[PDB]
Amino acid sequence: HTIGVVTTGLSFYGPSQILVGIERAAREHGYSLLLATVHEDPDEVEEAINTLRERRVDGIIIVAPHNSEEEAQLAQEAGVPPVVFLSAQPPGVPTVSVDQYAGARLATEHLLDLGHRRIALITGPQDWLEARERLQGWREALAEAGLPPPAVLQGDWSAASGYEAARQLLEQPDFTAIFAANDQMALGVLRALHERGLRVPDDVSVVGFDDIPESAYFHPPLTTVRQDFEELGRQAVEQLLEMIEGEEPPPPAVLPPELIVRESTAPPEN
Amino acid sequence: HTIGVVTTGLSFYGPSQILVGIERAAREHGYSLLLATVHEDPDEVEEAINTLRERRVDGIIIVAPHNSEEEAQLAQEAGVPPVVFLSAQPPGVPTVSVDQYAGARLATEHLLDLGHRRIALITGPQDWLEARERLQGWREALAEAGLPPPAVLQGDWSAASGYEAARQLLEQPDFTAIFAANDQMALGVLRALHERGLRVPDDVSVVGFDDIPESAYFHPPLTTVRQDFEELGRQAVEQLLEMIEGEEPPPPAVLPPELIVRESTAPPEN
Repeated sequence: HTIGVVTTGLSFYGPSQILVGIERAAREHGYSLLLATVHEDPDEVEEAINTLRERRVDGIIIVAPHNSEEEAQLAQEAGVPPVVFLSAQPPGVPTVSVDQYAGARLATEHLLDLGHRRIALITGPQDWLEARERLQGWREALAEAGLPPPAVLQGDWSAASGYEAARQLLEQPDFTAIFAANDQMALGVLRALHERGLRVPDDVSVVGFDDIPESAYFHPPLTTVRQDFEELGRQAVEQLLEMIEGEEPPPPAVLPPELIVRESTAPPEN
Repeated sequence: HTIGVVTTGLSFYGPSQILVGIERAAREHGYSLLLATVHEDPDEVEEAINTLRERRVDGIIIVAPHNSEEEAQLAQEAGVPPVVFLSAQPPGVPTVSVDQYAGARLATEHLLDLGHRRIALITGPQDWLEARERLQGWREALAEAGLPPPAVLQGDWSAASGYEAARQLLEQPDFTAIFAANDQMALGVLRALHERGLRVPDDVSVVGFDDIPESAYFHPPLTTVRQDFEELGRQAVEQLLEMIEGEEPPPPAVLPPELIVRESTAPPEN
C-alpha cells in the first residue's frame, strides 16, 4: 500500500533528485509515499522508523546518510522489517549506491587519455565517504599511469570553496588540468581560472562531478560525471519490492556512473 | 517546547535555506523542530497539521506554498492554533514574505539608471505568484520611465529554459539588457550570449534574482537581487512566538530585498 521515506532537507545535490525517482517508481507500482524528513542524527533515524511503522507502511527507504557502521549501531540489527539503505555498508545489508570510485576513475582517465600528467584535485569534504572514494579513484588512476599525485586541496562542496582552492593552487601553477570533486566547486574553479586570464580548456582543462542541471550551462559547458539519482531512487523501490512480496536479500546494487563529455577539456598545451 | 514545520522537498532555491533560518532561530529560543514534508496538495497540508498537532507542538510554520486563497479553502478558517504562512495572502492572516515586486523594480531600475531602454525579461513560470509579481515590477519600472515593455519570454526557473529563451530573443536582437527572473535562468542566458560571441556586460547587461551561492561565481559574477531566506525563517519563528506566548495578530511582515551589484552590468554600448 504505502512506502515510507526518511531523508534530509539539505541543499546538497542528490536527495531531492533521488526522491523524484522514488515518487515515480512507487506511483507506477501503485504505492504512495510517506515522507518523514529528519536531521543527521542516529537517534532521529531510529525513531523516524518507529513513527513511520505507526502508519501502515509496507516498506521504508533510507535516503539520509548513515556510515560504514550501520549494523554496529543497533540500526540494521534492530531493523528487520523491509529497509533499504542508500548508503555504502553491505556486510549483508541490501543497499543501492553510485560507484564513486569508478566515477573518479572515469574523470581522471579522461584527462590522462588526453595527455595530462599534472591533474590537480579539488577534493570534497573529509567526512563524506563519497569525497574520500573520489580521491582514491583519482590517486589510483594516476598511479596506474605511473604518476605521483599532484596537488590536492580540499573544499566543502560549495562554489566558494572551489574558487578559494583554485586561487591557492594558482600560487604554484604546476597543473594543466583540475578535477573538481563536484560541479559546484568546478564552477568556482572556472571563475578563479578566468580571473587569472587562463582559457578553459586551451590553458587548463576542468572536469566536475554530479552533472547537475546547471553544468551544461557553465562557461564553458562542463565535462562531468553523471550521478543518475533518479535511477538510484527507482532501483531503491525496485529492490524494496522484492523484500515486500518476499524474496532473498539481493546483492548490493551498484550503479555505474557515466562521463558526460562537453567543452571543458582538451589536450594540454605545448 | 517544540515547533512544527511543513515544507516541500523540491530542488527550487528557497525552502532549504528558509529551514536553516528556522533551525537557527528556534534553537536560540530553546525550541526543537518537528519536520513533516508534504506534496503540493491542500489535503496533505491539512492532515499534516493534524498529525503534527498529535505531538506536543506549540506552533507550526507553513513553508509549502498555498495561494492567495488560503482563507477560502478551510485552511485558515479551520486553523486557529498558532500558524504563520510563508505565502502571500494577508486579509487577516499573519504572514512573512519577500517583496517580489520591489525586488524586480530594483533590478529593472538598476538597468534603467545605467541608460538601458530595451531591457528584455526572461520571466518565471506563470503559476508562481513570485514570477507574476516580478514581471509586474519590471513592467511598471519601465512604464514609469516612459517606456513600453520590450520582449518577454517565459521560462520555468531552469538554466535550460533561460538558455532556450535567450536563444529565441537572439533571433531579434533588439535588446541591450536582459533581466532574468532567477539566477539559474540567468546562467542559461549567459551561455546563450557567449555562444553568440556577445560580451557581458560590454554588449549585453544581465541581472538575475535570488543571489544563490553560485551567482558570485558565474562568468561574469552576476548582479542579482538577494532573497534573504534565512532571515525569512528567522522572522517566521519570531512572528510565531508572539502568538505562542499570547499577543495580537501582527501586521503581515514584508522583507525588502537587496540588490547585489557585481560585474554583469554596464551602460549600453554606443
